[PDB]
Amino acid sequence: IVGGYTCGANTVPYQVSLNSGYHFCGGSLINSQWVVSAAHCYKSGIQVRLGEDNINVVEGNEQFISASKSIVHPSYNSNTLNNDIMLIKLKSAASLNSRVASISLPTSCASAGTQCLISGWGNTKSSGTSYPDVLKCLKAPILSDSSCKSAYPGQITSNMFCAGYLEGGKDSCQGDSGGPVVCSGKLQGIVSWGSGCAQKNKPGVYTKVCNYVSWIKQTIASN
Ligand SMILES: NC(=[NH2+])c1ccc2nc(C(=O)c3nc4ccc(C(N)=[NH2+])cc4[nH]3)[nH]c2c1
Ligand SMILES: [Ca+2]
Ligand SMILES: [Cl-]
Ligand SMILES: [Zn+2]
Ligand SMILES: [Zn+2]
Ligand SMILES: [Zn+2]
Repeated sequence: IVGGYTCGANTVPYQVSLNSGYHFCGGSLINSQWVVSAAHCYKSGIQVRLGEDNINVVEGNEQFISASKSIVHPSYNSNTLNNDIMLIKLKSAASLNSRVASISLPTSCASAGTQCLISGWGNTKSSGTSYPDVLKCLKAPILSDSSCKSAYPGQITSNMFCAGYLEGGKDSCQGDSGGPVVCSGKLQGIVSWGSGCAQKNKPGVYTKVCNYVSWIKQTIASN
């Protein structure tokens, strides 16, 4: 997250860190046995770490649980990143408390202008590399689909939306991938892609979760 702030320990209790020996992607807890992340974060051998703040220090509120199964969206296209969403089932149910909580799926899609909260442990430098150990946050508004499409001609589909600032300076970045974009108490997006990080007129592009609620509900009930 570039141009954001330190969230505060466990202030985003639904945020997860996907670890395969190191943190490589974020995710959101949707109920005690399932996590939603991005399909471009798919790997075999994932351990889900809940209640994290500093990912290099065990502070006492963590739960490390291995995944029993991963399900990449049937229509995920790795070249265009269309349908960039995947579900991860935990081997054991997580224990929900104040530090570990699930986030609600949306009942409708959010409007351009709505302010959201994006969080993650990804790179914090636009022109540089600095990976933080504690969770960073960023408040950003959903942009109109026209500014999103004019920034990425022929690359945005109906399953994606842009959020951020066209002036540059604030954005999610590599490492934040698969993590949450929460607007009005609902999970509306998943960190997917963008051009570099925090560049002017290159906002971040997010998976539009409201288009996948039936697929999510149907898949978790059958797995
Ligand atoms: N397991 C891997 N090998 C892997 C996982 C995630 C990755 N993610 C990128 C990436 O290259 C990448 N993820 C991004 C997310 C947001 C933005 C943004 N500017 N908003 C830019 C991004 N670039 N490479 C990745 C490789
Ligand atoms: Ca920790
Ligand atoms: Cl640790
Ligand atoms: Zn990359
Ligand atoms: Zn990524
Ligand atoms: Zn990139």
